Amino acid sequence: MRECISIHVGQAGVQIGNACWELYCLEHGIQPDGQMPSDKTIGGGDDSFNTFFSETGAGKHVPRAVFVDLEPTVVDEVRTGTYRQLFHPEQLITGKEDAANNYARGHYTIGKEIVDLVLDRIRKLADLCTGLQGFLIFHSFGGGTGSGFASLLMERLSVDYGKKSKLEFAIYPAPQVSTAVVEPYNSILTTHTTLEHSDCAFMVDNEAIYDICRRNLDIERPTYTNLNRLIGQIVSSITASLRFDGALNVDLTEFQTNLVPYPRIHFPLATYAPVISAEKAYHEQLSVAEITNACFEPANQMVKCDPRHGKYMACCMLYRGDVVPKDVNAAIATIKTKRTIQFVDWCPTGFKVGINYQPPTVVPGGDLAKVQRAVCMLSNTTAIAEAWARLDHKFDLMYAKRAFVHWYVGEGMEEGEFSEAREDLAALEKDYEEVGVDS
Amino acid sequence: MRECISIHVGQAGVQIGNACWELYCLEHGIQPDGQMPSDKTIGGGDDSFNTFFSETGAGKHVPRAVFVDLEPTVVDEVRTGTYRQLFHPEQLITGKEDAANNYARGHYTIGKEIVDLVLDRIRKLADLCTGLQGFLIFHSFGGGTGSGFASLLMERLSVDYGKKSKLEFAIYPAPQVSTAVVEPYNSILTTHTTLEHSDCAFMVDNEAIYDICRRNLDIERPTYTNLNRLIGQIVSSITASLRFDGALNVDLTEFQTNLVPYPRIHFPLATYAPVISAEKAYHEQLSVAEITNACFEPANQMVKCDPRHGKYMACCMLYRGDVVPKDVNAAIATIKTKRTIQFVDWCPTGFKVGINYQPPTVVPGGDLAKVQRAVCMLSNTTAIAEAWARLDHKFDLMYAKRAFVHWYVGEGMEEGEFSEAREDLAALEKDYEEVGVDS
Amino acid sequence: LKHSNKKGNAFIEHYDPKEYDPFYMSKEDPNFLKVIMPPFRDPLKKAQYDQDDEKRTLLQCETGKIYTMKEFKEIEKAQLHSRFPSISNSRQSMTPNGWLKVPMSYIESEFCKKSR
Amino acid sequence: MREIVHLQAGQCGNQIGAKFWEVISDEHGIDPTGTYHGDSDLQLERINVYYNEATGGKYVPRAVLVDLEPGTMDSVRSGPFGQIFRPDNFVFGQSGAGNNWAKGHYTEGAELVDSVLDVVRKEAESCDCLQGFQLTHSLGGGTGSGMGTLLISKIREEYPDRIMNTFSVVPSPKVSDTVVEPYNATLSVHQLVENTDETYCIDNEALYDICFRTLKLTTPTYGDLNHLVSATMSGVTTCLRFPGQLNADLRKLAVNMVPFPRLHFFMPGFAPLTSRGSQQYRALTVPELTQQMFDAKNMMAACDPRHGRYLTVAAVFRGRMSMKEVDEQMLNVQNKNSSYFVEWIPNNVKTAVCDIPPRGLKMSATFIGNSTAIQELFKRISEQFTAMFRRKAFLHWYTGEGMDEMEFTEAESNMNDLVSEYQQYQDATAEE
Repeated sequence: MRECISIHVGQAGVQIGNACWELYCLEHGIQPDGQMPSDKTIGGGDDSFNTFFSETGAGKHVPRAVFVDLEPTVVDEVRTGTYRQLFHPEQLITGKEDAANNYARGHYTIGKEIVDLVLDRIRKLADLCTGLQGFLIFHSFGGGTGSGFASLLMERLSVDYGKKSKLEFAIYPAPQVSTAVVEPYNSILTTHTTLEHSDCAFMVDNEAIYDICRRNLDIERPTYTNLNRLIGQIVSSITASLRFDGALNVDLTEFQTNLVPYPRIHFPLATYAPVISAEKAYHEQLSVAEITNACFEPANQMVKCDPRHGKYMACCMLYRGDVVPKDVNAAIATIKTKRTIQFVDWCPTGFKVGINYQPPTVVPGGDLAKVQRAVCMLSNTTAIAEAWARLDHKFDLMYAKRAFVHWYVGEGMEEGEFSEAREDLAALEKDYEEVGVDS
Repeated sequence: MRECISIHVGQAGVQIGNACWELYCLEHGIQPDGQMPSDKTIGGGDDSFNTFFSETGAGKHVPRAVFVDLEPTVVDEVRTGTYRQLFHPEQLITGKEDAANNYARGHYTIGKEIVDLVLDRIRKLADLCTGLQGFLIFHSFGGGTGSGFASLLMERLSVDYGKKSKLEFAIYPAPQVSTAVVEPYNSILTTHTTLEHSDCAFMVDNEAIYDICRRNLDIERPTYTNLNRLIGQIVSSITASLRFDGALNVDLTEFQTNLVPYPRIHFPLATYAPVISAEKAYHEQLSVAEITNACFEPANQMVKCDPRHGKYMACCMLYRGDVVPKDVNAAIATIKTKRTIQFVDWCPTGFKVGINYQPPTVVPGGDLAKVQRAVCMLSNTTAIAEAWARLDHKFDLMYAKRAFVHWYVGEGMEEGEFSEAREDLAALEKDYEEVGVDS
Repeated sequence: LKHSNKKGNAFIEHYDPKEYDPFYMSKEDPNFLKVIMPPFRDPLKKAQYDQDDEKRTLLQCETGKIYTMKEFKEIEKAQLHSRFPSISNSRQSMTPNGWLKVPMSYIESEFCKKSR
Repeated sequence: MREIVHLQAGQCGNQIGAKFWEVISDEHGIDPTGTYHGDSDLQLERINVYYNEATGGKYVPRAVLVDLEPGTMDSVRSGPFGQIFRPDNFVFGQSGAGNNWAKGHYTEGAELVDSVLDVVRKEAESCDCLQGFQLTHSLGGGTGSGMGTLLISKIREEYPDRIMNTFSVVPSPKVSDTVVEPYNATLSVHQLVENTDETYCIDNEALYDICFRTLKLTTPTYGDLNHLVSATMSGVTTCLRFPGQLNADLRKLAVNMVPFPRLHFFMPGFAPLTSRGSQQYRALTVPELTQQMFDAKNMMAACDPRHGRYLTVAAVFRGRMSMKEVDEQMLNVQNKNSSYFVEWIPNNVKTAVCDIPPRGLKMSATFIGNSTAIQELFKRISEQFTAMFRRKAFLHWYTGEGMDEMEFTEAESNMNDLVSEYQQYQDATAEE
C-alpha cells in the first residue's frame, strides 16, 4: 500500500533520517527495543504503521531506510547510540575513503566503487514492499558524499524506475554564512543532475532556521538537534495523510501532480507553522487565519527571499490537527483579496485541503509545545530565482581564474562540464524570468 | 463590538496604563494570574469583559494594549512586578537609546528606527479584534519619548485609519511648577501635530491634582500612585457605558461627535467628582445637585483657569452609580438659571444623560471610599485658551536669543518649524478669541 | 544586505509603507517586463466577439451613442443593477470579509448575553 | 418487481451515499445489524425497491461502490452502518486518481471497469424488471467524474431503456478544491450533455451559506451537507417509495420537466430550513411553504434565478393538507410574478403531494425546478476554461497520459454552442 523507502546519504542525511525515525517511533509509541513491551499500561500504537515499519512474525518492527555514507565515523557514531537495536547493521554501509565536499572523487573514484551493494540493498527493500509511490532521498549540496554519490545513485534510480516518484531534500548554501569554501563547486554540478533527472526538489538553508529560532524560540545557543527537529516535523507534516486518514486525504501523488507546473520549474517554497517554543504557545490564541497569514510572511520562510519581488504560480496547502473547514474557507476568502500577496494574471486560485484528524505530538526534552493543530504550505514563485543567480555569480567569479580546479582536473573530468553547467543554469534562469513575466 | 486599543508611550503613559489595567482587573474580579481560580467562593466576573480583555479557549484573559518606551528601564521595572504573568513580553518593546525630554532624537534618530515593529504589533492587535471605534493613546508633552515618538506614531495612525476615532491624553507643563526646562520646546512642536492631525485632545496637569488632594484628601506627602489612580478613575468613568449598560448608553462616538464643535477647537475641560477620601465620604450626604454644582467650581477643575473669564460653547456630562433622573433634571434647571455660570448668546442648552447602573468600586489600600454614584463633565470654554498664551509667551522669550537650540540644530531639523509652530498657535488663539466673541 | 546590517535584527517581513519599499523597482516602470496587448483578431474569441458586437451595435442603434466593448459592459452592468436583482444579502456580491462579523454568526445563544 | 439500482463513485459520492443509506434505514426502521425493527405499514410492501429479499428477513442494500483509493472503504466501513453493505461491491484499485480525469479514465478505467460491469450486470439480471440507475458522484476529482461518465455511457449503451439520473456536484470559483477542476468540469459536461438523461446541480458554498444564515449552526461540517442532500433525495424518491393519492415517478418528471434533451439540468431544494430554536415557534401552512419554495434565500443555488425566466417547475409535497391551496397559490404566483416565467407556456408548475408523511417530521416538501440561473455558472466556466486553454498551463500531464488536445477544442465548442442556445432561449419572445 502507501509505502516508501527513505534514502540517507552523508552525515546530514543520516542525522536527518535518525531524527525522522525517532520522531516516528515516539509519535506512534514505538519502543527502542523493536517489540511492544508495554503489557501493563498501554499508550497507543494500534494504527497502520506499515507505511514506514514492517511487522514480523514475532511482533518486531524493521525500519525501511537506506543509511549510506562514505565516511565510517558517522556510522560508528550512530552505532554506539541507544537505538542500535532497532535497525540492522546491513543497512549502514561504511567506507574506507570519503568525499568530504569533493565531487571529483565521490563521483568517479569513490562512489563508483560501492554501487552493486547499495543497488542490491534497495532492490531487496523494494521487493520486501508491496506498493511503492516515491522515495525520500536525504543528502546535501555542500557535502561531497551527499552530492557526488547522491547524483550518481539517483541517475541509475531514475533509469531503473520511471514510474516512481523521485523526491529530493538537501541543504542550500546560504549567501551570507557558510561552512566550507568549495560548496558552489559541488552545487553547480549537483543542480544540473537534480534538474534534468528528477521531478521535484526541496531547497532549504540554515540562516533562516537561525533567524526564526532566535526570533520566536528565543535561544542564544542553537544546536543541530533543533534544526533536525524542524526538518523532521516538516517531513512528517508533508507525509501526514499517508500514515493516517482524514476528511480529505492527500497522498504523495495527489500533491506532486499539481506541485509541478513545468518540467523545469519544480522548486517549491516550504514553510512550517507554528514554529514556537513552550512559553510561546500558552497565552497565544491559535486559529487558522492568523497562521495562514503568518505562513506567507517572509521572516517565517525557509529561504531568504522576498515573495513581493515576484509572484505565485502554484500553491500547495496542507494542514494537520483539529482544523475546521469554515476557518480554512475564511482564510482562503481573506488571502484571495489581499493586495500585498502578488500572483499572476493567470491562476485565479490554487491550493489543496488536507484535513488530518491526528494532532501532531510532542517530544520530551524538545522545544516544541503542545499545539492543537499544525499547517504547512508549498507554493511556487519566481522570486526564489535570486538564489540560483547569486550562486551563478559566485561560480563565474570563482571560475574566471580557475580557483581550486586543478584538483578536479587531476582527479579526471571534462573541464567543459563547468561551461555546460553554467549555460544550463543560464537557460533555467531565462525560462524562470520568462515565466514570471506576465501579459 | 465596542472594543478599543490603548497606546502607552513614555514612563507616564506606561504607569497610567498599569493603573488602568489594575483598576479594570480589580473592578471586574480578574485575578492577576489570568484565569478564574475562584472555584470556592465566587465574587463576580460574569459580565462583558470582551471590551478590554480577550477570552481564550482555556479560560485566559489577554490585555489588548501597547506598552512602548525608548528607555528599557521602565519596561524592566514593570516586568519585575507582580503582574508580569498577566501581559505578554512581546507587547513591551525595550530600546537601546532614549529621548528623555528631547524631541530631536526621539523624532528623527531614535523614533524612526523602531517603526515597522510597532506597526506590525498594532496591526496584529487590530486584526485580533472585530469592532474598533477609537484608541487610547497615553503619553506626555514633557517627556521627549511621549512627545516625539507619540507624534510620529499618531501621524501614520491617522494616515492609515481615517474612519476611527483618535483620542489623546497627556500632561500639561504647569506655569508655576515644572520638572524639566525644555518642556515648552517639546510642547510647542507636539501641539501642532496634535491639532492638525487629531480630532480630540484632553489636557491635564499635576498642581491641580496637588491642590485638590491637599484640600479634600488632606495629605501632606502625596505620591504618583494617587495621581495615576485619579486619572484611571477618570478613564473608567469616561468609558463606563462601553463595558456595561444603563438607561441611556453613551458610546465613544456618541459623545465625541458633539464634544467637537469645530475642527480647531477640540480641547474639553474634564472634571471628576466626587474627589474625596474615606473620612470625607461618611458624614456628608451626597446628592446630584451638589456635586453637579461643585463640578463647575474652579477649585475642582484639573486646569488652572477661571471659568468666569470666558464662556461655555459645549458641555458633555456623564454619570456613574445609582443616579435618579429627577435629580439630574433639577440640577439642569438650577444651573440653567444661575447667573454665575456664563455661556454664549447662541447655545441655550446642550448636554448628555449617561445613566450607568454599575456603581464605581473601591481598591484595597487606596484613598477612595465607597460612593454610591459619581459624575464627570466635559465642557468646552474659551477661558482655557489662556494656557496657550503663557506657553507662547515662554516660547517667544526663550526663542529670542535661541536658548538650548544648537542641540536641535546639530541633531538636524529645520529652524523654521519654530516660526511655523508659533504662527500656528497665534492663529489658533486668534480663532479662539473670535469664537469667544459673541455678537 | 544593507537593510539587514543597518537595522541589524531585520528581515524583509519588516514591510511597511516606507521609502525603502522594494516594490519600487516595478513602480519605476510598470511597462518593464510587460507586453502591450492591443485588441487582437483571434477568430476563436471572435466567434463570440461578433455576437457581442452585434448586440452592442443593436443597443447603440436603439440608444444613439457610441459604445466600446468595455462601455457596453458597464452599460449592462448598471442596467442589471437597476433592474432590481442587485443581490445584497448573499454571496453573489458580498465581499469575503462580510460573513464572519454578522449577528447570524453569533450562534452562541442570546441567553448568556442576557445573563451578562 | 419495480426496483432501482443505486451506484456510487467518488469519496464525496461515497460519503453522501452512506449518509443517505443511514437516513433511509432510520426512517424505514432498519437496525445497524441488518434485521427490521420498524413499526409502520408502508415500510414492508415497497421496501424491496432499495433492498433485496433474503433469509431471516435481513434486507441487504443495493449499491455498488466504485472508487480508486482503498482509503475510502475503510472509512465508510467503520461507521455505525458500514457493516451492513455488500463488501463485494467495494471494487477498489491500487493507484489513486490524483484528481486527473484523463488518467483516471484511461489507466484506472480499463482493467478495473470489468469487475464493476460484471457486478452491476449480476444485480440487473438478479431482478425481474428495473426502471433506472441512480449515481451520486462529484465532479471534484478523478474518481467520481472520471468513472461515473464512463459507467453511465456503458449502462446507456447496454440498456438504453433506463433512467439516467445523477446528483453531481458543480464547481465554484469562490470555493475550490482542485487546481485543474475547470478542466475536469469541461470534460465531464460533454458526457453529461451527450450521454445522460437528467442531472441535478449540487453546490457546497450555497449550502454553507444556507445553514450559516438560516440554520445558525455552531460548527457546520460535511455531515450537515450530507444530511441535507440525503433528505433532498429522499423527498425526490418518496413519490415512488411511499405511494399516496397523486403519485409520480422519475421518468414522468424527466419527460415533463425537460423541454429539450440538451438542457436537462435542474435546481433542487427543501422547504423547512429553520434554526434549532425556531423549531418550537413555527406555523405549518401552505403559503409559508410556497414562499420558502419560491424565494431565492432558501434554494441551494450559488446564483440568482431572478436573472432569467422560469422554465419548468415541479412542487412535490409530502404530507396531508389539501389540493386547492397548491393550485390557488401557483395561480396567484403566475398572475403576480408574470415577469419570472416563460409567458409562452402557461402552467409551468406541477402538483404532487405525498399522503405519507416522512419520519421525524410532519410537513415536508421539496423543490424540483429548472429556472434560468445556470447560465452564469456555465458562462464563467467557459470564460475560465478559455483562459486556462489560452497559454496551456497544467496540460503536460494530460498530454503525457496520451490523449491529445483537440478534445478540449471540441468540448469548448460544445460549451459555446450550449451557452448560446441557453441565452437565446432565455428571451423566449412570443413572436417577432
